[PDB]
Amino acid sequence: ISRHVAIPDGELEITAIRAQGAGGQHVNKTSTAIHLRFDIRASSLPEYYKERLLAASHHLISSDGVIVIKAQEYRSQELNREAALARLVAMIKELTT
Amino acid sequence: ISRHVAIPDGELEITAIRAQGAGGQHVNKTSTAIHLRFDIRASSLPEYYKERLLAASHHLISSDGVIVIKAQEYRSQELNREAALARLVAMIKELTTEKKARRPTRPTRASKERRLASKAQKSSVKAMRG
Amino acid sequence: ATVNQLVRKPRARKVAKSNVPALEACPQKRGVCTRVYTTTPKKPNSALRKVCRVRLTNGFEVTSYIGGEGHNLQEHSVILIRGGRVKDLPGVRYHTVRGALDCSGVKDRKQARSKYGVKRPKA
RNA sequence: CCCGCAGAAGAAGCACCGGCUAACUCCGUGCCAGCAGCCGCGGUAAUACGGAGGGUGCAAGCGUUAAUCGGAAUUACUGGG
RNA sequence: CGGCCGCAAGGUUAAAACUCAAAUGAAUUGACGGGGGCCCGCACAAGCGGUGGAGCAUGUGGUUUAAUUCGAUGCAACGCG
RNA sequence: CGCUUACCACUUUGUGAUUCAUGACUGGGGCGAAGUCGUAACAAGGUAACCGUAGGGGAACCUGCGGUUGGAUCACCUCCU
RNA sequence: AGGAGGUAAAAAUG
Repeated sequence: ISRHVAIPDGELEITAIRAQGAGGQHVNKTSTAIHLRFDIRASSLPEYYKERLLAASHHLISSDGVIVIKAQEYRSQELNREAALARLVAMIKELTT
Repeated sequence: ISRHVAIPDGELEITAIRAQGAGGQHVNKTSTAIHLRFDIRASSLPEYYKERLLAASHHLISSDGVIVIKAQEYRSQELNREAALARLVAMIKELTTEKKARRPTRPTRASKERRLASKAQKSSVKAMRG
Repeated sequence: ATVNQLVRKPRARKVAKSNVPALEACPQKRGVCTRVYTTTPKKPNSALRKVCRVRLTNGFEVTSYIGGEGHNLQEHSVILIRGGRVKDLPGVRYHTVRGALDCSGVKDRKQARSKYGVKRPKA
């Protein structure tokens, strides 16, 4: 009737960088395995989604629209990416639909 | 993300039947342009959603799933097409919203205050033998 | 004393409430044991205790805590029950006996082995 | 029931051990797993959770559940406010 | 809930299931009051000389940066370690 | 013997009483949780509070009328004998 | 010692 696709864009940062929170001494220096991403704002999702998500006070995002999601509750990186990706699937459409 | 309404041409049977209501002799002779749909469940293709569009009860769709929309407001056949084409999208995509909610709730800051509390009540249970 | 008030209104043999609304004087009752879940206790504690609602064969739709380790029950799994409450989960006043026709015990609980309907290891 | 054979041969586990209410330490997991009739025990040093050692109670029976009475002078005429 | 009464709002009579193992009374103690008493301290009153305005030295925040080490950061941190 | 009068159980039907399950949906209560924001109530709680009655209001509650204490507070200054 | 009379300003919130 109307083919809607939840396709993963290429304009998102898959970088295994530092986690944010607590954890003793490992959280202050190293902090790997936690997918802290950035969904570059001036890119695709043609202006309809970009500024639509910016006119709303939200957590786990930047002030510019480079959404910074933290994926913590998963042990393997295959599932930690799923924690990061699946959150964005629900996150962007939350401020869209 | 990438949204372009499909609604397959050559897959949707459109039936033009007469209208209903008041309005003179105009409403009962050349008001056959009014539209009534015919969207069978056999043109599914998601494999899982169309059956979830059939099981959950709602109108516009019978007990078999041949989805019909008898639009009676317009005077042209053109407006009957697009208005009936929008509701088919407005029913199916609205009903296919099978919310992947989530859970749960397990006390995580209760026992950082609750824990020190009861153990401090140990002095309350010292009113005995020494 | 007010004996004239007593000759009219006698000494009421006050009947107390029951802690087991299953059936009158029943030692046990067979339950259809439905909808398995796990909920949190109250102010005294905090844990993830396995519990189960009980569709009774006398007609009741009650609740019961599953005191045990081995999960040998599901959607139906018709079991038996013994009275008594847990005092820590607000609402439960029964117990899932770990020795029913359906529910067996847990292996390797040597100390006080008659507990949880565990069969005594002859080894 | 009595006489003879008669290798101890064929004949012991259950609950509980913080207090109430007789009986202690150690190890493993960490308000997690679980326990209980009551108060409650468990946040890496648990006499209360699980096991081991030992102890206590009882005995071919022992605990658990349920019901009645006493406990309960918490229906009090006996015998309360 | 039912009965009774009322123009109505309601009144009178009067439960149960369920849920907790506490609720409550008395008096005792610290604290606060733009509450009072009594009393002290440069607290005020009576006077003197300074800060704030200017320049300079130093410390902190903020900012910036490859780093501008870290901690203290109401009285009782800021010429402090 | 046959026939028939009266009485009567059962059944059927009309119309009520009462009682027991179930009923989409909806209201009130408790509990855990304690996510939210409020900080009512308690020192006179920064407006003393409680009871009855009436109105208002997002919530604790507010306000008018009457009653109770299960509420406080009694110094200096000026003057006089 | 008894007794009469006089006397005072508002200010929210953790």
